Parts: sequence; C-alpha cells; structure tokens
Amino acid sequence: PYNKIVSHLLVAEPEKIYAMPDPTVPDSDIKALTTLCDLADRELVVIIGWAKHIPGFSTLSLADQMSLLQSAWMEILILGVVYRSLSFEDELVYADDYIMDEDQSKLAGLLDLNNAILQLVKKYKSMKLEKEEFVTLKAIALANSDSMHIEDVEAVQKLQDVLHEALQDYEAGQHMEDPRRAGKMLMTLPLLRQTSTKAVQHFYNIKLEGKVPMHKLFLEMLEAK
Amino acid sequence: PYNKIVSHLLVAEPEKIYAMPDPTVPDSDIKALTTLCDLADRELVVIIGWAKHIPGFSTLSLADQMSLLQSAWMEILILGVVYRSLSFEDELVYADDYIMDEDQSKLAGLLDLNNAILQLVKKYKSMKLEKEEFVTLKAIALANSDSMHIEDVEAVQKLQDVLHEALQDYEAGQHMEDPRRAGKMLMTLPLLRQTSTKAVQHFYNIKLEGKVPMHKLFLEMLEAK
Amino acid sequence: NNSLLLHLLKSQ
Amino acid sequence: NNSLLLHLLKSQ
Ligand SMILES: Clc1ccc2n[nH]cc2c1
Ligand SMILES: Clc1ccc2n[nH]cc2c1
Repeated sequence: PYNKIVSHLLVAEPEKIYAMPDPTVPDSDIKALTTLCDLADRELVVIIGWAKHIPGFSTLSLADQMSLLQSAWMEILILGVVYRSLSFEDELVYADDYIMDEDQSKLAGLLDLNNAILQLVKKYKSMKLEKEEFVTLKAIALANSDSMHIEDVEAVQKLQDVLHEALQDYEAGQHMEDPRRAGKMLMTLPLLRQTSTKAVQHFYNIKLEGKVPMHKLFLEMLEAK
Repeated sequence: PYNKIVSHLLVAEPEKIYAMPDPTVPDSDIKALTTLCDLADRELVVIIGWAKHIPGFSTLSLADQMSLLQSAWMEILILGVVYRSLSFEDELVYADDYIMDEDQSKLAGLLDLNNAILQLVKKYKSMKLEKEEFVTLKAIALANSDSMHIEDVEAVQKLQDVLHEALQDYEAGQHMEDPRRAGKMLMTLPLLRQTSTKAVQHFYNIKLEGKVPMHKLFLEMLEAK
Repeated sequence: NNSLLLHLLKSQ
Repeated sequence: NNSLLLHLLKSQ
C-alpha cells in the first residue's frame, strides 16, 4: 500500500534493451557513439509508449504530448542510465552489455558528460533512491520539462500536480523518518536538467560533424527547437 | 510569525543597484552588453556579502564557499531580474534604469536568453511568488548548486536541509490552501538552472569574441570550471 | 507533420 | 590564490 500512480508506473516500466555493439567493428570513438545513438533511438520508441501510460498524458493535445517529449526525452534516457548504475562504482550501465568506465569515456570523447552523469549517480546512491522514486521522478521530469510551446498550460500544471502528489504520498507512507524526502527528490531535478542539456548539445555537435550515423527518431528529437 | 531564516534573509536582502548606462555612448549591442556585464560585476560584490548572512554558509571552508558561488552566481543574478520583473509584461527589469523589451533584446543579441528569463517570470507570476519565497529560493539555489568540487558534502547537504526546512515551514504557515506549494517552488529550480547555464555560455562566448570589456570579478566567475 | 514522433504517438 | 572572489570572502 503506497500510491496507485506509483504502482501503475512500476508496471508500465519498459523491458531492458541491449546495446548490441557490432562485434565485427573495430573499437573507436565512432563505434561507441554509433552504439549509444542506436541504443537511444530504440529507447525513444519505448519512452513514447511508456508516456501513454502516465495518467492524463494521453488527454493532452498531440502538440502538447510532442512538446513535453521534445523537452524531456534526454532527461528520461539519462535517468535510466543513472538508475541502472546505482550498484556500480564509477561505471555507467548504458545497457547490460554496454558498461562504460572512465577510459571508455575518454576514448568516446564523453569524459565531461559521463562525469556529470556519475554526479547524479553519487547523489542518488547517498539518498538510497528506490525504484518507486525513480519511476515517479521520470514521470515528473516529463511533466515538468518547461517546453516553450505548451498549448494547455493549466492541463500540464495539473499533470505536474498529480505526479508530485504521488511522490509526496509515497514518501509520507514509506519514509516517515524524513518528512522532507519528497522535496529532496525534487531538488535532484536541476542536476538532471543541466546534465540533459549538456548531452543534447554534445550529440547535436556530433550530428553537425557528420561522422556518426544516426536514425530518424533520434535525429528528430535532436533537431527539436 | 513564519520562520526566522526567512525573516533573516529578508533583512539580508541587498539594496537596489542602478545600471547607469553611459548617456554619452551611442546605443549598440556593445553598449547594452557592456552595461549588463558592468551591472553584473557590481551585483556579484553584493551577492558575496549576502551569502555570508545565510546561516552556516560562513562555517564552510573558503574552498566550499567559492565552489557554491562559482556554480550558483548566475542563478542568483537571474532570480533577481525575474523577481524585479513580476509586475511588468514582456519586459525585464535588470535595474530600475535598465528595463529591456523585445526590441532591445533583439538589438543586444539576447532575444533567446531574455525569452527564457520571461518564461521564469510567467511561471512565478501564475504562482504569485512572494518576496519571502524569492529570498528563500535564492538561498536554496546557492546551497543546491551541484558544484563538482565540494570538500564537505555532508555540510553542504545540511545547509540545503536547513533552507528547504525554512521554505516548507513558511509554506505550511502561509499557504495551508496548497499543501504542495513548497514542492511546486522547488519544481521551478530546473528552469532557473537551464536559463543560468545558457546565460553563462552566451556571456563566455562574448568574452571569447573580445568586443565587450568586462571587469575582474565578472571575468573570474565566467572563467570558473 | 510527417513526424515519426507524431506517428508513434498516434499509433496503438 | 590571488582570486578576487577569495579576497572578498575573507574580508569584513
Ligand atoms: Cl547520450 C545517451 C544518453 C543516455 C542513453 N541511454 N541509452 C542511450 C543513451 C545515449
Ligand atoms: Cl547576464 C546578466 C543576467 C542578470 C543580470 N542582472 N544584472 C546584470 C545581469 C546580467
């Protein structure tokens, strides 16, 4: 017994996705970046399906559904990598078959970006982040993505309120020792925003340099305004 | 009667600073940017003094005091411009003698950055942000600035907790109609982070282009790692 | 318009 | 080191 929204988000959680880096291809920054962008493309399909499970998300206009996903997609991807990484030390679990350490981060040109993701990991390890809290924060990051393009501002605010309420009710029942735990969880969202912004900018620059092939969906979310 | 930390932050609030744009200089993007950077330099002196009033801030190492200010300075400047702007429509009150509208934003190359600051304004107008809430969020943005360089992580976490508690106790007493108002205030910090990051990047690029003179303190915070 | 994001939001 | 930020933090 905690909160039905939390229960519902847990059963909506997508299945594990394999990176499947091409074993015939020599190891290189281009291979690593190709593997990551391919993995992101596939995860984005599953993120779109998952969003439809979030109560009220479907009742927004298609424009408003697109705007929230265009602003939040990379925060959702990053929160996944952070959650998969909590039991690891200085490694990022992009996928069960794609665990990046510091050297692989240097070789891929991702040392600054992966260091920032590890800063999110460190904070969530010290807070002992629970799956329930992770799925609820992923939903809040979607609802709270601060798109410039929102048509129904009140509806988007009501989706924020519903999810925030779910987090607060979860924390009130599960963590009576810390009555400010919900707030402390919200206080982690600035770092996710910062990290997501840097990731989008880094991958947009790789897109511009033209050396890494990228699929249609990944490209469409990189090109969003 | 609300919370003594809130009371203390209100009396610590620095006096109004004038932009004093040089009336002998022709209007140009360089004049506008020179005026803004000069104003920021002066505000940063007052921000350093203000931080010393925040309970526990002074008891951190000088390294930790420098790290929090190196990460949060621009968020603190921006929150000032946003608060001064709440009674205005599509104008940003950098100072009582420096109110920027859309055209002046275009002429200064600041249309994208000022549009994002106006997005912070719009949200705080709909929430009816109070001075008490503004001074408390400025302190929380300092404590929660996610510096990579923190020595005493537990001390910085205790400063976050003290200020968060102050916000929650203020909201519990002043806004019983909305028991989630404190959380909703925390939920505004990602947009401040995003906007602050874009501002730092924009002004760092102006620094690189070498066409706008900048003072020592402003330069030192732009060059922080 | 011909957006893959839109098409995926509209389907199933 | 010779930082203006440090000098201002140390003073008054
Ligand atoms: Cl850049 C990036 C960030 C997070 C990811 N998760 N899966 C693929 C990813 C790629
Ligand atoms: Cl760029 C920038 C942002 C906020 C400011 N407040 N005062 C001077 C400012 C300059």
